[PDB]
Amino acid sequence: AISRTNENDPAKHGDQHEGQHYNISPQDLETVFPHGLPPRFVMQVKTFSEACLMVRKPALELLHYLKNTSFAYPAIRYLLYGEKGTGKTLSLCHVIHFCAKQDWLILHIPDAHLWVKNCRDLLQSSYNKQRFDQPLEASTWLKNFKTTNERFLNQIKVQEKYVWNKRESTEKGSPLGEVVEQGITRVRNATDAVGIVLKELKRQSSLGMFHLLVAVDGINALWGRTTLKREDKSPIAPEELALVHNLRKMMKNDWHGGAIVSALSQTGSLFKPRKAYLPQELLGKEGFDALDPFIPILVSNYNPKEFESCIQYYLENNWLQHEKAPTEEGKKELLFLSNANPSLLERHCAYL
Amino acid sequence: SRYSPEFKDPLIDKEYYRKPVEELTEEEKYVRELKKTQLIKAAPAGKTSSVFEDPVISKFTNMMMIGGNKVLARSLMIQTLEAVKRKQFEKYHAASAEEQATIERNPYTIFHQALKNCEPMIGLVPILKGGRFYQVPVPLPDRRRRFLAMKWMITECRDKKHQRTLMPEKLSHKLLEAFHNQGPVIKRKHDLHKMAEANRALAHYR
Amino acid sequence: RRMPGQCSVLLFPGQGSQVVGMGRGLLNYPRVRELYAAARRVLGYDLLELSLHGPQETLDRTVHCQPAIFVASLAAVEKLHHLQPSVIENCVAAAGFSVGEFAALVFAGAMEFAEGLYAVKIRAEAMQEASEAVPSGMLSVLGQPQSKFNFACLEAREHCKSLGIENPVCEVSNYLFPDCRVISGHQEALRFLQKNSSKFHFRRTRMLPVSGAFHTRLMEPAVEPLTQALKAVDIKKPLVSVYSNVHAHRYRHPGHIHKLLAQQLVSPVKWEQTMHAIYERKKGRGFPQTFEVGPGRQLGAILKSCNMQAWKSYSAVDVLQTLEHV
Amino acid sequence: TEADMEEYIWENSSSERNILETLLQMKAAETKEIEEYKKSVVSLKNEEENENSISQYKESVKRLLNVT
Ligand SMILES: Nc1ncnc2c1ncn2[C@@H]1O[C@H](COP(=O)(O)OP(=O)(O)OP(=O)(O)O)[C@@H](O)[C@H]1O
Ligand SMILES: Nc1nc2c(ncn2[C@@H]2O[C@H](COP(=O)(O)OP(=O)(O)O)[C@@H](O)[C@H]2O)c(=O)[nH]1
Ligand SMILES: [Mg+2]
Repeated sequence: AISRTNENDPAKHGDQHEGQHYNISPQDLETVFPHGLPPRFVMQVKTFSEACLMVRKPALELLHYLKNTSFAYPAIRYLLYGEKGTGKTLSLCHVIHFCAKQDWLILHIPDAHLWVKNCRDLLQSSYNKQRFDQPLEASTWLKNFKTTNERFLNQIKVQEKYVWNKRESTEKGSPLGEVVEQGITRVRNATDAVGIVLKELKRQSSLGMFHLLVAVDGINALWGRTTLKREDKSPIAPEELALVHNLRKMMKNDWHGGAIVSALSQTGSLFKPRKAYLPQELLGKEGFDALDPFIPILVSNYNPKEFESCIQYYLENNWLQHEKAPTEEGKKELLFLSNANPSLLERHCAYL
Repeated sequence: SRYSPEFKDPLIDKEYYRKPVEELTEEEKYVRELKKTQLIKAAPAGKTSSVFEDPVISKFTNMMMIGGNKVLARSLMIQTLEAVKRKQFEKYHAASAEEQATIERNPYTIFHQALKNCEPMIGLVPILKGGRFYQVPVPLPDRRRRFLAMKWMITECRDKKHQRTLMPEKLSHKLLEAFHNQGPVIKRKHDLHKMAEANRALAHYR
Repeated sequence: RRMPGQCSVLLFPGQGSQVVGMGRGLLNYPRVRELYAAARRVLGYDLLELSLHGPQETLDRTVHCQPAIFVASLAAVEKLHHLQPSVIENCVAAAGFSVGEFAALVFAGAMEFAEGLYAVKIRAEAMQEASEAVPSGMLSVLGQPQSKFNFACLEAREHCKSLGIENPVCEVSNYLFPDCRVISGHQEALRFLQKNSSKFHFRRTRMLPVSGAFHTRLMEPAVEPLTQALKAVDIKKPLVSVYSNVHAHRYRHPGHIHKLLAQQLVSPVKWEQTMHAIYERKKGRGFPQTFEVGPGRQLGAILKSCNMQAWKSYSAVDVLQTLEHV
Repeated sequence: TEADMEEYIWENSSSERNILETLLQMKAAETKEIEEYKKSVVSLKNEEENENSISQYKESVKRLLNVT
């Protein structure tokens, strides 16, 4: 198994593990990643009965940056960018898995594009009458946030009295889980419950109680355009959504004790051409100004070592059934047809 | 046609050309020399020297195509292949140790065998001689039955009774049913073989 | 001249679209509270409370559903005017189903609120009495290409003649969209059709939750009352093109609405013909915007069945909730 | 209008404000770097955005934020 590595601990991966696949346990799968993994990688996990991620240079560099991070300085913004289907989402997943094993508090947004398109229950906030709530999108995220960080929900406690309604309020000193529960039980207060959580996590992390990771995939949605409409068929701006408005505060480096990691995505983006992948093109002027200063990290296609190791992994899982696939000519043909693009290679190998 | 009669169809077979000259027969040597003089048509978009090329699946894709939308037809074909592959892998993971040796996981093998299991060798030919139509048995050529298997599979998958079930999912189910000599296409083959046996006395009209 | 795409057509629903909670999302909008106050003044009971919070059984009653739909439709018109002034300004056609006709005229300036509501009230009461007179009902039938409707109605009448009743009634009452109709008449005929659907080639059959057989001669006793109530009312010329249900064409001269609104009571509803008359055009040419001002989304589904391309530009006014608190 | 004008001025800009705030916070927690940072920002804002400019900006930001 030249394409596998026995070191299943993300804190010990280095340049010598590049091109090798490490296994994520089912416990880690269900806890760390209820929602993170790409939809077409979950099919591979279900079919192979195992989740294995290749160790690549982008993830290694971003892990070396997070191992030497000073928690006294303001949080640093890391932005993964690259062409379509180059593996930036799975690099972010690798970094999230590294951070989870070191008892970090994980704030993982699997896809921020879902909050700016195709919303059927759009409401108007009682907290601020000029903003809109998205109870279905907020309550869905709250459940998975509870799943990922169930341990800390009782250790972390609020420092304010939050008033859900005249009858119900969360008193100072109650565990944060209660707030999450109030968002999970009554969807009407789900969006209000998300922001409070962020407001707490950004504050308490500054005090030094815990280390916080903000993992936002498809971050370019926040400073773009929405396809949501009012009842008068007028357009709605992203800042008019409370869910989007509160998540922008987390991207600002006005807090310390954590790191901000993000990944761009044109897939699912609104009003962007298919070939736009660079930071400014996808973010916009406003997005670049918001994230600036930030560290961009490039994710590229497979190099020959990574391509050979991925094909060996698929062969070890007996996933290439064509008789000419294991041969060398078939490998050259796959290399040319995919051009070493991970997503195209996976899709081509799916039906062979 | 925009090609003159002199133009000949191209031969895309890659290993044919690498044949050593020693192996060439005098007739094969002669035809190889003759092709030098002939004019050759441009190779059409489609077939290629790829080792993954499959003419049967290409013909199936062309037969599914509607309105020249070949991208959608190939998408449906690859989705069906992937669905069959995933279903067989799921059935393989849940099988006993001795049952895993008889579970085929190659979607191409399943596709070819399922189509071969539906090929009819005898058919009928409507022939009205005495003022009344008479269906007479006739042996089917190989191309005819290869076409009929594909046509029956596609028509069965196009039935409106399958409400909102997407074409890849229906086609994978029908292919896996025909792989095991089951389903309505195998029954359509059997009902043709039976209805042609019920009229073996009409072969004298041929 | 205006091009199709900035113009608008307003469709008014009919009986069967009532729902508990109807009216919420329109009250805070301008002029709706006054309309419901006028409804209280004319009717004699609180329509607002019944529409908002009702058992749904008092609301499904014929005497209560139709006025509720009327007032809800006009309140939705007010809401649409508040949200989108241009849509109401750029209106080309209007059409109502059975009782929404009375709404469309009131929207088109051929009638005022009080007279229209009085007409709707007397209509509902007389129709309830007529339904009480003889047992009857309405059955939605979705046929297939081999379905013969007049034929099946013929055997449905033969059954009741064999049982023995004076002039059994069973005829098509509504043409909604291709191969789907609503039959109306005695419950025995409808049961015969339901139990012989397979012979009659009816894919689906669903008894409507209505009091009696509307749009048939059985409703004749309800004609004379309504006429009198319409006699006092001075119907003006509609400002927009209001389409009829008796013959599915635009009302031309105001002096003929008086008798057409009474013939509509005992004539089949030509909804498919109206949809054709409003949306028929050559392939490729643009369609106008369509707004269903009123409860429910049934007209949306009917338009989808009739014209997909016209349905592409269809939207419904929400009468159950409002996104923003005006 | 600034859009009509063909120049992004780094002076009194959001990039300058953000980097000033970040460096003040770093000093509280505890130039040619700022020159190269503003050069990279002006390039990315006015000229065409390529991966070479992106890498130059990355290096400038890393040097300013003490990331190695
Ligand atoms: N590190 C990796 N380990 C295993 N498979 C990988 C890895 N990176 C990429 N792949 C393969 O590539 C596919 C696409 O990867 P991924 O979803 O991360 O792409 P992406 O660059 O984030 O895409 P997009 O631009 O569409 O958002 C994955 O489903 C998997 O098949
Ligand atoms: N229901 C409820 N939500 C609250 C309350 N306080 C804060 N929130 C929510 O949690 C988020 C915290 O963000 P915040 O610091 O207050 O920024 P702000 O909205 O501009 O005032 C807010 O956007 C609110 O949506 C509260 O007392 N009751
Ligand atoms: Mg991605």
